Amino acid sequence: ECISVKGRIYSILKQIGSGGSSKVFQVLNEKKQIYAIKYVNLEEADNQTLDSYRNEIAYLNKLQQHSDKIIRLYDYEITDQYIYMVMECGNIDLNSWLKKKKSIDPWERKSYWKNMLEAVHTIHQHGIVHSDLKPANFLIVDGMLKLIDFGIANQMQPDGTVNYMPPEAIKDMISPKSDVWSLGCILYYMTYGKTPFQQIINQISKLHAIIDPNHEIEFPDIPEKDLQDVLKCCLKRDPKQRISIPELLAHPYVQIQ
Ligand SMILES: O=C(NC1CC1)c1ccc(-c2cnc3c(NCC4CCOCC4)cc(NC4CCCCC4)nn23)cc1
Repeated sequence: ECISVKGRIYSILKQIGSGGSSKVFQVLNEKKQIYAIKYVNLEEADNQTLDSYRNEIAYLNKLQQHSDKIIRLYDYEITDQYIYMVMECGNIDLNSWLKKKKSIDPWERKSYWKNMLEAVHTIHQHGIVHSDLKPANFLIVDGMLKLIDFGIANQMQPDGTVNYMPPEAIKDMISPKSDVWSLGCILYYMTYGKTPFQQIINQISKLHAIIDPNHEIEFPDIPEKDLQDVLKCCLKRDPKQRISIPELLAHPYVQIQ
């Protein structure tokens, strides 16, 4: 403690997560209000790294107005030495919140989906495919879920999963559909209290089972029938037959009643 951004001044409560060359702190301002300041040290970074940071602020900045399911950015500061991002602070990141709760209320799981849908929808409209969606990328604030990063800059962890990795990702060694899958696996996890491949732990065989057509996934018949359809359409292995976000936003699960 403590941090100084564009004239304003903040004291550091906790360290939420770490990069990267980056650190996220939960942060208190003068008026006892809570915030999230991400700090990037730019001393040990090449032009490829630097430019991905500049691209991140640009897009976070740009997308402010287009959806209230993108983490708010209040102000920022960039020099040749450092970057600070003053953002809204979340209650709990979806990952840890899914770990804590045993069963999820349906009306609450549908609301988080609409929310996950709107966010991802928004980035796609500005030509961004996350490519690496995980519940760690989402956050709860004032009822809603909110996307926090864009897969543009290097991912951070709390202070290395592949459950959600799409089949076409690993098969190629650029498609909106890749996000649809990962959103599916998240919805799956919220539905069947597990990711679809949680059973396996050996990577070389897990990454192999994601892509394996012979490896059939379970969809235990559940009350909400719309929901069972979304998961199926979402977790098709073939990108071109997998449901799209616009389709997914027109689906009876999100639309009926
Ligand atoms: O870097 C971020 N976005 C990129 C620039 C476009 C970013 C990172 C974290 C937050 C944020 C705000 N509040 C919380 C937040 N709030 C929960 C706290 C609250 C007090 O108890 C501990 C958790 C958690 C949390 N979890 C971690 C961050 C590091 C990587 C994995 C996920 N992130 N977070 C917002 C933006």
